[PDB]
Amino acid sequence: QFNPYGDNGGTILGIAGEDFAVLAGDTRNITDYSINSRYEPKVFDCGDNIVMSANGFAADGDALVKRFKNSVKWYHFDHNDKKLSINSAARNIQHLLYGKRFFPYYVHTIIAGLDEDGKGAVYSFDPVGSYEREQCRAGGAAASLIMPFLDNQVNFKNQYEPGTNGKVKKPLKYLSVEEVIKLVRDSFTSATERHIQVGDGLEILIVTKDGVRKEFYELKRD
Amino acid sequence: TTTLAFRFQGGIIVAVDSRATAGNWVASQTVKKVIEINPFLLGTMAGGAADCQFWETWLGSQCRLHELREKERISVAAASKILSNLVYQYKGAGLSMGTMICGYTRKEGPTIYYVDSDGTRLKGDIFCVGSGQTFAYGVLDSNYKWDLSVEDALYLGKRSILAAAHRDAYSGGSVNLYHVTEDGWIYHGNHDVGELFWKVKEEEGSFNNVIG
Amino acid sequence: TQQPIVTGTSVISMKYDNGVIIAADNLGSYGSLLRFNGVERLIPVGDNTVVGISGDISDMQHIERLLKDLVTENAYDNPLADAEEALEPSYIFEYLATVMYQRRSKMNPLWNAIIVAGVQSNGDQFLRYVNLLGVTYSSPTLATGFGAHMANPLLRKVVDRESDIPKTTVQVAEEAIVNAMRVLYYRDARSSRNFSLAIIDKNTGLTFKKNLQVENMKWDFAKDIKGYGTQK
Amino acid sequence: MDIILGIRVQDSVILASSKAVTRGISVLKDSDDKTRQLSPHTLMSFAGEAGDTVQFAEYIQANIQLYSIREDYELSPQAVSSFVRQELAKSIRSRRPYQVNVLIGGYDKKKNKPELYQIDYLGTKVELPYGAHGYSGFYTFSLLDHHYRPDMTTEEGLDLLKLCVQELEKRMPMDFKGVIVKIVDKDGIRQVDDF
Amino acid sequence: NNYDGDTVTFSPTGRLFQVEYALEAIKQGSVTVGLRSNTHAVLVALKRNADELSSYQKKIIKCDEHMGLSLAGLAPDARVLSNYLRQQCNYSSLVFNRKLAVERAGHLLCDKAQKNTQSYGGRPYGVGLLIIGYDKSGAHLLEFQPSGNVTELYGTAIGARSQGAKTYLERTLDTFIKIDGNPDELIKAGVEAISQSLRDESLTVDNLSIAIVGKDTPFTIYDGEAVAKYI
Amino acid sequence: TTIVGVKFNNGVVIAADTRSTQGPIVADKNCAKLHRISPKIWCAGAGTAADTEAVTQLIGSNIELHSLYTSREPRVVSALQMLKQHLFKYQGHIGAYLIVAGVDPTGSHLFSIHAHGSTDVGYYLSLGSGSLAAMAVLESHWKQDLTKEEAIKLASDAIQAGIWNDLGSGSNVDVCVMEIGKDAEYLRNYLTPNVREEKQKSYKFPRGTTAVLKESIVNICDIQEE
Amino acid sequence: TSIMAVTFKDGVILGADSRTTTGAYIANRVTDKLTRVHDKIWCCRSGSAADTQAIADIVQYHLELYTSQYGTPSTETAASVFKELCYENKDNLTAGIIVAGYDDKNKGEVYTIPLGGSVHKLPYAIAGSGSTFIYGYCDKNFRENMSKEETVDFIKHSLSQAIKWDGSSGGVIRMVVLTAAGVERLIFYPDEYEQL
Amino acid sequence: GYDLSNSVFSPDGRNFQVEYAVKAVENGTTSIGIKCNDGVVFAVEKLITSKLLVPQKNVKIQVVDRHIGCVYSGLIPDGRHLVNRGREEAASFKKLYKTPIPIPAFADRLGQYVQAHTLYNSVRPFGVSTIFGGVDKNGAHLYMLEPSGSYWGYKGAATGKGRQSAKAELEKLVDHHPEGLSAREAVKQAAKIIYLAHEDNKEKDFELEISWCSLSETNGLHKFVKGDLLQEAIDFAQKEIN
Amino acid sequence: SDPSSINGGIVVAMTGKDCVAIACDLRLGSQSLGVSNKFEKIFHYGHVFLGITGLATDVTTLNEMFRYKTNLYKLKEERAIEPETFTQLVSSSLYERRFGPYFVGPVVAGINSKSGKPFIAGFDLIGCIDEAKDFIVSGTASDQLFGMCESLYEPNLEPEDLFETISQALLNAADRDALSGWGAVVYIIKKDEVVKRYLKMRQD
Repeated sequence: QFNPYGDNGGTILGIAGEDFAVLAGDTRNITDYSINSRYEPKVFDCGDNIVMSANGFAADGDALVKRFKNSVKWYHFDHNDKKLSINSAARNIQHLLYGKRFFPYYVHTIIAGLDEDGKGAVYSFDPVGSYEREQCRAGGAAASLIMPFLDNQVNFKNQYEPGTNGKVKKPLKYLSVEEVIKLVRDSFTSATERHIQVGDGLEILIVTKDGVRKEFYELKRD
Repeated sequence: TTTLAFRFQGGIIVAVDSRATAGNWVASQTVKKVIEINPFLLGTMAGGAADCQFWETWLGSQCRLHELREKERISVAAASKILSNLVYQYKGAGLSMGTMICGYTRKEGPTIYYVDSDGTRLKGDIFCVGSGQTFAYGVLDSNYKWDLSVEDALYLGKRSILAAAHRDAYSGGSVNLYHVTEDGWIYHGNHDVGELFWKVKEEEGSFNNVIG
Repeated sequence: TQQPIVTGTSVISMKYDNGVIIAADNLGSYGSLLRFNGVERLIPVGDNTVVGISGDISDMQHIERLLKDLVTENAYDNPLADAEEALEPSYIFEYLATVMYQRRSKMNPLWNAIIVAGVQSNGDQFLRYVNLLGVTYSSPTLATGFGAHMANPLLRKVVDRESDIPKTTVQVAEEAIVNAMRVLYYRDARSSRNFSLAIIDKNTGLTFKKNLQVENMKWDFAKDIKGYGTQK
Repeated sequence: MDIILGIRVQDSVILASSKAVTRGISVLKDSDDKTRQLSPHTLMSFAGEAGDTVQFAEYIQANIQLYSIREDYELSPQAVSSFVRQELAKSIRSRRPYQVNVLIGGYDKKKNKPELYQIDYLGTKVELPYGAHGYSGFYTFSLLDHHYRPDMTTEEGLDLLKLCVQELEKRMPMDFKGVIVKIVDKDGIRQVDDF
Repeated sequence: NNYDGDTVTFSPTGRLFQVEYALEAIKQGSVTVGLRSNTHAVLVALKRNADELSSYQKKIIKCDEHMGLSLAGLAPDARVLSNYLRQQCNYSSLVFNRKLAVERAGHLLCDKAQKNTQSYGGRPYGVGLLIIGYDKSGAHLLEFQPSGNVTELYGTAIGARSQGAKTYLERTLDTFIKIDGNPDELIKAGVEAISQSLRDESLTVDNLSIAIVGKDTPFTIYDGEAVAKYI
Repeated sequence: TTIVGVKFNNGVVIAADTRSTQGPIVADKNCAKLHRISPKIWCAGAGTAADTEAVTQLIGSNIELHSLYTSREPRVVSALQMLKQHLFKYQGHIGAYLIVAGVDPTGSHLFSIHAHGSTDVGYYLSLGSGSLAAMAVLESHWKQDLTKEEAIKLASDAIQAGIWNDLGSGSNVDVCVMEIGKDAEYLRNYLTPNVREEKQKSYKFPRGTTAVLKESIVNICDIQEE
Repeated sequence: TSIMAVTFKDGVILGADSRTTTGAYIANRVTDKLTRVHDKIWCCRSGSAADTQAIADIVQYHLELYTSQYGTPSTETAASVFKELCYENKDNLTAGIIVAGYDDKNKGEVYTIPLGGSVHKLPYAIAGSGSTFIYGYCDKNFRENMSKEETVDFIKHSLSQAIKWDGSSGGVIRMVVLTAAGVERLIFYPDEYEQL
Repeated sequence: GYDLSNSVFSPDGRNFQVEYAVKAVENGTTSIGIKCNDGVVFAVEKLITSKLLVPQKNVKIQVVDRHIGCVYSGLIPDGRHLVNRGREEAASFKKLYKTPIPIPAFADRLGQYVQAHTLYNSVRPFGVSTIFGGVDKNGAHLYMLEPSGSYWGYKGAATGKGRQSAKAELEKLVDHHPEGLSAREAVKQAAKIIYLAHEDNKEKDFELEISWCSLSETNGLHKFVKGDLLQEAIDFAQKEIN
Repeated sequence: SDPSSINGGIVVAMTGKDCVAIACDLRLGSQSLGVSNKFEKIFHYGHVFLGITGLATDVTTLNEMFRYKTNLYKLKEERAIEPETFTQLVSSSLYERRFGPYFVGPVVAGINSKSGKPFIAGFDLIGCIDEAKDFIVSGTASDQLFGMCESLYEPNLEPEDLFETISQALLNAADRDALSGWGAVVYIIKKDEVVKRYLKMRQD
């Protein structure tokens, strides 16, 4: 018997700003308990201020990135160098997924960038299609250690003005990129201990409207 | 996951929850199940998220193109019996669906048709579909008036989604309401389920199961 | 559908300052019955790229063919078109990659794992992996099969990261690949004493050292212990 | 499967279909019909598999009416019956199974006799003086045989059929919320709102 | 229709006349000039207005970010081949992890012309393309004919008054080959080239459409007021 | 079911039983398992009866086509290689075990062909379920070159071993003797055991001893002037 | 079912037996499994009785057409054929063939094709299901380079150890001798080597 | 009037279409093939018809597999298609038999494919003479293939405009050596006989290209003659004509 | 379950001297539920009589399949179909599907008009001629029948000797069966006039 699906593990984290978006994920690649590669990105820039990761099972992840970077060339070609929006990209991916659902894909996709209001964008996707815009969503292996922490510290969840005993919500957080950079790394340094498919290298792609910033940061190899 | 919609004399109150899961933990808590087919057609995502969302968006392709050829937008019967065949072919090929197409036209009045993975196309006046559809059915049918105000009809909307949130594992998060008139839907806010809870317990005295 | 019938063991390999070394042992096993001896699973394509194919010999034959055909396709048109529009390791990689993947998709896999080892026209190291899922990845140390976590741990202990590569010399690399064959030949039940070895350098090209033998074994101390610890 | 009974009265066929519709574990609707008039003088009621029923039922009205308008005359119930048989017959051999059990009742005004037919899911046509499919069939086949006479007036056929309804309700573990009644007769195809 | 028929005829002169006829497509088209150095290729195209309320007709199509084509002749014909060159380039990027080189793409194209001359119910395409690019083997400029011949040149033209552009390029030939890493100079010498190929339609900063390719620069198309630095 | 095929010097002799069974019940005490590919190339079949008879008909038609198209007498191989090819196509979802034997200008032949697409050659072969019981007598008594009269007594007594020991074999013993450059003789019922005894009385009933319900006549004659 | 081939200085001699079981029941005990597909490229069949006969007709066909247009195919050439049918039907055909044959220039050569289908040139090959037992006997007492007389006694005794241990191997031993000189069948009945 | 289709016959045995296709090949350029004992030497004349051209950057001699040179004249695009087909047919042989296609076997595939286009009205006959040969293990061979789908063995063959002259000089060279000459020595003679074959056609100016498949110097693979060897061959011919 | 055993159905048939006889029951069930006490399963195409057994639907489908082909022969060759040719045809039709097969057991009964001779045949599921000139029976109480008929039958039966034999044989067999019975209809087929008689027997 043949079963075509594996796993390559890893985790990603898309945190939508109000003037940026940040897509970060670990560069470790594993197949069970053997470490396949330390450092080999799962996080890609796809040109014209949209970034792309398809994390889960690497063999699919490759193919789905390569068809997206084809659908950029073909837009420039047939629409006369029109810029391709985050919003239009989101849908276009879902066809890519759906077309082979009868044979399933097994990757979670988070794309990010800036759209035409100049707000942060994150769309996250389920494997068999569908997408939803959210301000923050984690994905991949270690996601569920990451997400309730992220929902606490960004969106200020279950937090309340002191001395009224929960009758006024604590006032919402105005994002800026520097608080956000510190935050990514603190959250990851924890996941890496407690979850064994994360670690090694961390690659933070930042999108701003001025260009795409690549800031690499090491983690422990524990 | 629970969806419902009801006829009354003012139109169709369509109400949904905003929580869905995967596994056993809550995958999204902002996951809006109101899928705009058209400015005059709402479709309600239960069953497989992928299948529902994609196909209802493509339904809106065939609603927009029908309207170009015949110069008059689609009847609710006619839109539903587009969807039914589509589904039906992917029968014995494996699909998942569980939508209501809710529409108000001037040739058919309010109409709701329920479409299912099996390929039933059923008419009716109250349709509650989903994992928690038993908890919805109840609060909805016990305070059912065809002679109903639009203010009470929202407030009824809310309390059938909060029954559904309270007992279903997989329902809750937030509540969206849309009132479909003839002139199409108008959006009545996003109201957190968490935040909603304590105001209804305060008013009605209900929820005497949960400690003060 | 397809499953392993006749199989090879393990391909091991590592990066060094001016290139790559890659070696594989010469065995065609038919389960426990060691049916085929003197079967070589290193296959040179070009003259700076050695493509070592692991998994089944059956499937291997039909990839050995496609490498020879690719060299023929490339060589077409101009005399400048084989001088410097020659195949590169990164080109060879993708070609093998893309076929395997599509055969996995149609549910009849080409059951191999492949390592493509070479050096660029730009003058850079390339050591990369592909398999029967279509997973791709690059690393400074690589292996396949049972040496994926037998031999590989030893090699990765020499060169931990890609910046320790200019500090490691071609003769220290040489040692590690011999040493790790010896560890294979010990602790793995399908292994052969014969191994082929290749050195790809970017200053002298490909030199192919064939039919080295694993020498310098220890077997002195298995006369000082006896039984399962109950009979002396 | 639910309620679907025929009784061949002297001059008419009285068919009745369940109101209740349960898909999943919750009754969702309870005034639905399961019958579609083929031609002015042939009615067809159906039950079987969910969703197979609704589509395949629309399919036969379409085709028989296609032929009606070609010849400006209507097929006999014997002739429509054979068409429905033909199709389902191809369908148990074919890749996707249909599973539709039908009572086709009609008044043929050219033989001048009411005709009642039972087509099971396998594809067997049989002429009968009373009939039924499924779960309901098991209690009623014997109940109708008891009291019947060869010639019975129309309002006698109603009274009998309401004995059969009444019985069913006690005995079946399923709930069906009463039937809808339709008479197919020589004077057209009407409903009775009395249950 | 004697010997002069459809694509199946010989013709006691060894010709087929379908080929000469499609080469009048080109002649009835507007002029274009290509010229290359060892570090840069440059195409300098004359667009053509239909009337003064009509615009100017695009004459240069981008195939890749290091490969481009510019047509001369029938626009519907061009669009069947232009789709084709971009399609096999993305194919070569996908499969071989490699740019589709200009010289090789001339060979691919060549056989695509041939089989509509082979088959009865075919016709040759009535477009000739000039194809530049910069690859791993450097600059190339190909001249493609309705015949299906691909030829490599230092500078050529096709159009009307194509003779007048080539005579300018025969003098100044050894000057532009030894200008390298100064793209500006090549652009101006080609402006100057197409000056001898005017029907008194003038040099104008919306009539002339430029596209360049470098070693050090992607394929880029200058149009509108990106051409004013030469003009 | 014992069906033997035994070569001897001047030709080949093939014998069979005529008891054809369907599970614990004897369907028919009289059919024949011997078919005719061609006039001097007889064959018999064993295993699923439908799949023998249809395969023999099917390929029978095609070697006769061919035999006109060469304007020549058919050869044993001609039939044999067509067989082989056909059964292989379904991958042995067809279950035939035929002895194909026959003479022709270029000598005596005798093959056996199994349900997948296997083929063997010997000088004494047997198929059937009784095959085992045949085979025992065959291996002792046989010897190289027999005469015709000897070959028919070996053949018959080999099926009889079959009858006695194998339940599913019984009835008459047919023979068809094929001998090079003389016509092929069918000797149906050569030696017949398994004669049924006379009933102890007869069971004839007089009229009206079964009830009648009503009477009508069915008219099978064509439609005519009234 | 035991099949072997052994190369010698002036050619190759091929060796098979004649017992072929299905079950416990010996179908025919005088079976011939050494087959002509050309005229100096002979094969030995082992494996599934249907699947070897099937494949082997299909090669007979390809090779003879090769003769008629192009000139005689080589041992090399024929070996490739058998691989190219096993490899593309490896999912459902259980066939291991030994293709041994005499090229003019290169004398006798042996190629063996596994079930999965692949060329292997060998100084001698054994495959079957009763030839698993003689891997040690052939290997040790194999002298590279033998004479015509030496070769036949070596293979006779190799087949006798294989017969002794496998109840699917017995009967007479069939040999084909392929040399420039021609094609010679030899046969040994059991009384002639069970004494040795 | 028998040019309507390429399946028609004429009462003089002619098939007008196909004969007119030879007119197409006569407008080619001189192309030779030298059957030597060690191998084969092909050469093609490449006209420089403009000084705007980039010399030695266009080939009219392309290999098919690695040991069959194919050099064509007539319609240059049309030959690029007939060469293109024989790479498919050649590769099919190698897959199916694991041996590179023999030269007489390749002769048949190409021949048959050209013959085919006169048996259907759906296609046009090719107007080229193609010249192909190489070294196989049954030795070196040479074939000239007609646009008619006809071929024969040749001890030397030629095509072009200067074909009267070439075929003529090639008789002289087979009358110098009845036992034939080295492919080493043939590099310098292809140079010589294209040069005398251009006195008819001396309007233009040309670049000489030469290629070889020899067992003795290019180890049976078809490689290009280049470097000092190429420019010495040019110099040889020039001294001969002066 | 088994496809034949989902309505039942038996056909018995025997030869006499200048007469054959065929006979069936009338039951059509859907498993345990008896659905109808009348449904002829013998049908007649000219002067051949076709008995059809096995699976419920396939009595109906396969009958009208023969309706279509009999017609093509009668229209073309301008005569009614002979017993022997129709036996061949049934064999050919059953085999047409062998993957996704029929599930029926026909009985061909007739008397040739070209020579005045009885001819009967039998069939299995996949379909093969089963010769006799004694008797053939088919169905699912075919087992019970095979015995019953053997005891009773005597070579050369007279026309209304043949009627008592086949009527009793069938009666006893069907009431030792669940899925056949509920009435029986016996044809006596002569050379000029075929008589249809229903038989009064146990319903229960």
